[PDB]
Amino acid sequence: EPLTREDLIAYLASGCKSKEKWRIGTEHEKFGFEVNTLRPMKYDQIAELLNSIAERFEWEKVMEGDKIIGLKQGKQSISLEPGGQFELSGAPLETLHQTCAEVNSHLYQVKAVAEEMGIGFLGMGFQPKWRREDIPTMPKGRYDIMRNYMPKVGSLGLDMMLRTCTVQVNLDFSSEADMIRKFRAGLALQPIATALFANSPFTEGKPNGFLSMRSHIWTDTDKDRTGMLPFVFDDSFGFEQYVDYALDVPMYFAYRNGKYVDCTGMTFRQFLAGKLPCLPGELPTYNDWENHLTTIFPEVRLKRYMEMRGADGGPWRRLCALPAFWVGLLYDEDVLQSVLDLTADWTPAEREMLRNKVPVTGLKTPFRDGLLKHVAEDVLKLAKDGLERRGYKEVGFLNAVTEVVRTGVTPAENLLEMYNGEWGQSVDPVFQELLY
Amino acid sequence: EPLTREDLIAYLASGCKSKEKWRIGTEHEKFGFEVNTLRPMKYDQIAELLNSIAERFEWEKVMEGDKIIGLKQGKQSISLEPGGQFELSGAPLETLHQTCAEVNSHLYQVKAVAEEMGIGFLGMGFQPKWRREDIPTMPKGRYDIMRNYMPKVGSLGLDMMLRTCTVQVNLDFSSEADMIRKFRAGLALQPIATALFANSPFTEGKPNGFLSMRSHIWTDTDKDRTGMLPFVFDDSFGFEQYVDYALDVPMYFAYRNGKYVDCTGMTFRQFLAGKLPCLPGELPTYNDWENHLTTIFPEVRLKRYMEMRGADGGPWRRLCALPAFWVGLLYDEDVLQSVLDLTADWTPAEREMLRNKVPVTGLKTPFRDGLLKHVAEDVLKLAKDGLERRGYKEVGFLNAVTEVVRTGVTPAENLLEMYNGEWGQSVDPVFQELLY
Ligand SMILES: N[C@@H](CCC(=O)O)C(=O)O
Ligand SMILES: N[C@@H](CCC(=O)O)C(=O)O
Ligand SMILES: [Mg+2]
Ligand SMILES: [Mg+2]
Repeated sequence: EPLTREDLIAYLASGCKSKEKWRIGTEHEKFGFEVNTLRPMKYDQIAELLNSIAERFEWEKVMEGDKIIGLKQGKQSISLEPGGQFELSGAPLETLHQTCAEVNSHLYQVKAVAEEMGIGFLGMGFQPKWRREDIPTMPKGRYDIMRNYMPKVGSLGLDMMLRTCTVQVNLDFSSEADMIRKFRAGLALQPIATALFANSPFTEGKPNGFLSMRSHIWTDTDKDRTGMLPFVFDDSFGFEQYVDYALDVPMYFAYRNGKYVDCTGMTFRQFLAGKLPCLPGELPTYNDWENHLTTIFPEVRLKRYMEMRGADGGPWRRLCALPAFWVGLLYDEDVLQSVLDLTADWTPAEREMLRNKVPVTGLKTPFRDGLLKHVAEDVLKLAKDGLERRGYKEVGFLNAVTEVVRTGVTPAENLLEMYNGEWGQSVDPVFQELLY
Repeated sequence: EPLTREDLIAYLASGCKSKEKWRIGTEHEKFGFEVNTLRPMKYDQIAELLNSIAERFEWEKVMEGDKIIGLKQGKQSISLEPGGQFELSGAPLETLHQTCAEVNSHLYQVKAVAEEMGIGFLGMGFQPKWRREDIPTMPKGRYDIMRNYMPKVGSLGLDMMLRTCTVQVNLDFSSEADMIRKFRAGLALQPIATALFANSPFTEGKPNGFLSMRSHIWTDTDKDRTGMLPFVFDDSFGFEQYVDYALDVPMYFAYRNGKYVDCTGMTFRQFLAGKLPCLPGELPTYNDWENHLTTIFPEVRLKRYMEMRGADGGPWRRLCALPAFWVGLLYDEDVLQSVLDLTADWTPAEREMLRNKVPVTGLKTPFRDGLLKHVAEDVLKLAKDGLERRGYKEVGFLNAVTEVVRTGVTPAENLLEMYNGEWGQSVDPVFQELLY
C-alpha cells in the first residue's frame, strides 16, 4: 500500500509529544585545523580521529564503503559536513546541565585524540582564513551530488557546504497548535539569535563586511529551500501546508542499493507516483521522506521535531547558551505566548528585513523607533524567565549572551576589535582565541 | 558462627581476580578555595556543591545525620577528607582512556557548579597558604575521633588529615603469589613515584625545605600504621602475614547503631574475642574488618585490591599519569618481573632511605653510584613498555612525567622556580597556576 500525501502529513504529526516527554537535542559543527600550519584538517586525519575516538571511548563506526564518515553511541552521532566540519548531534536530553555535560564530554574526547595528532578545533561560523578551493571535500556521495547542484541555484551554496559551522537545537511540540506557535515564535526571533551568536566576520584573512557571513551565505544558497517562510504566518498554516511546501522543494537524491542516486531537478511528487526519472517505478518510504525533509534548510526547519537553524558556531559556553536561549523562549507556555505577543504585529517585510540586515549590523540593526538591541533586551529577559520557571537552575547558561545584549556588541564585533588592535590585522590569532 | 583470623585472611584472598577481570580504580583529592580571598572552602559551601552536583548530574546523596558528606553514582563515589579536601573515588575501569575521561567528567561537574559559587580548586600535595587552625573541619564523627587521637601518636598527623591531597590508584592481583610480587614492586618503587609527582614545597606562604612535604608528613603521622613495611620482603610474607600486621595496628573506631564509636587504643583481636571495651560483647563483621583495613596507611596498602599511596595531588594531566605509571609497571607480567629484577638487591635500609630522602631531594636524591634520576629513567622506560604491550594506546598518559624524568626536575621544583622568579616570593599565584 503506497505512501500518500496524507501519510507524509501524519509523519510530521507523529512527532507530537506530551510536555513531560519534551527533550533538547543540540548539534554543533567545528573546523579542524593543523596547529602548526593552520591548514584545514584533511580526510585522512579525520578518519584517524574518528577511528581513535571509536576505539578509546566505545563508539560504533558509520561507514560509506570502506570510508569511515561518522560514529554512533546510543542516541548520539558524530558526523562530517562536506568540508570536514566535525559534528556532534547529541542525545535528546531533559536538562541543559545534561546538554553542557554532553558538549564537554565530546570536546574532551576530541581533544584527547587530536592533541597528539597536532590538530586543533575552531569554533566559528565561517572559515576565517582559507579559500573555497582550499577546503577538503569529504568522500560522501550525497555531498558530491550537492556540490554539483549548488552552482545551478546560487553563488554561495558551496560556501555553505564547505566553509560554515552552526550550533543548533532540536525541540519538541505537543500538537499542531503548539507546532504552529513555536514555528512562528522561532521564525520571528531567529534573526535575534543570529545577531546574538554572530561569529563570522572574516573571509580569507580579512574582514568581509559582515558580522555573520554564515547567515548571509544562506541567502544565496538556494531560494527553493531557505529563508523566513512567510506562509508559516498564514492562518492556513499547519502540518499539511508544510508538507505541500516540502513537496514543492526539489529533491537532491534517493538512497537505494547502498548508495545515493542523483535526483536533482526531480520532485517527491514524482517519487510518490513511482515516476522518479532517477529511479523509475520505485515508491518512497518514510525514510525517503525523512531524507528529503533533511534537504530543506529554512531558518527554522520542521520534521518530527523543530530545529532552530539561525546561529553561528562558537566556543563552548555559546554551544551551551544556544539551546538554553530557545528552551527558555519555547518550553515555557507563558513565555511562548509572550514572544507571540511581542512579535504579533511584525510584518512579513519587517521579518525579512531583520533576517537580511542582521548579518551586516547585528544588534545595531535599526528596528522601528530603536535598534534590534532593545528587542533583544526584552527577549533575553523572557528567555531567563522561562529557564527560571523550569525549576532546573539552568539560567546561568545565558550568562554567555547577557553581556552581548547589554552592550549591543556581537561576538563577531569583539573579534573585529581584536583583529584591528592586538592581532595586527591578521586572523591567525583567532585559531588560538577560539580554540576548543 | 563468629569470624576468625582465618576468615580475615580469606577476605583479603577473595580479592583475587583473573587478568581479564583486572581493573583500574583512581582516587584523587583537591583543595577548594574562594577565588577572591583564597580562603579554604567551608562546609556550608561544600554542602551546596555536593547538593547541586547531585541534582544536576544525578548522584545519590551520602548522609551523616542531616549533613551531606558525599555522593554515589554507580561505582563512583565523591567524598570529603577531614579538612574538606574534595575527593573522587572512581569506578573500576578497564583502560586509562576511561580513567582520564572519568577525571574530566568530574572536573567539569565540579567546575560547572563551583564557578558561580566563586569557588576554585587547587591540585597540590599540601595546602600552600593556610595554617592548620585555618582549615575547616568536616562534621564527620570518624574524623573527630581521629583528630583527638593523632596528637597521641605523632606531631604531623593533623596536617595529614587537614592539609594534604593525594592521587592514588587501586589495582588487582590474581593470586597470593601475584599479590606478593606487586606489593614488593610497589613498595620498592613508591619513592620513585613520590619523586615524580612531588608537588608540595610550600607551607604557610613560604618554602618549607621539602619537595614533598605531604610525603614527609606521613613519616610523623603514626608509626603503627605507616611506612615501607620491610616484612613484606620477608620470605614468609603473604596474606596471612599482612593480616597479623593489621591485627597489631590499633583500631580507631567501630560503626554501630548508626555512628562511629571511639575505640582508640583497642585492637581487632579484642573485637574478634567480643571483648572491645568500647563495644562489650559485639562481634566483628567483614564490614568491620574492611573498616579497620582502611585505617592503615602504608606506602602501599592491601585490602581486596592494592593501593599505591605514594603520590602528591596535582593538575589533571598528572591525575591521569599516576594510574598510567603503575598500570604499565604492574599490569604487564614481564615488566612486573623487570621491576623485581631491577630492585632485587635493594636493602631494607636503602628502601627506607629513599622513602625518607626523596621528600627533600626528589630525583636528585643520591642512590649508589648515581642519582635517583637514573633509576627513574629505567623505570619510566619499563612503564611505557607495559602500556605499549597492553595494546590500548595508553602510553601518551606518561607524557606528563617524561620531562620530569628527563631533566631530573620535579613539579615541586618548577613551582619553587616560579615562586622565586615571577611570583615575587608569594604562593598566591599557585592558586591560578594549579587551578583545575
Ligand atoms: N554547516 C551549516 C549547517 C549544515 C546542516 O547541518 O544542514 C551552517 O553553518 O549553517
Ligand atoms: N589526603 C591523604 C590521603 C588520605 C586517604 O585517602 O587516606 C594524602 O594526601 O596522602
Ligand atoms: Mg550539520
Ligand atoms: Mg582520600
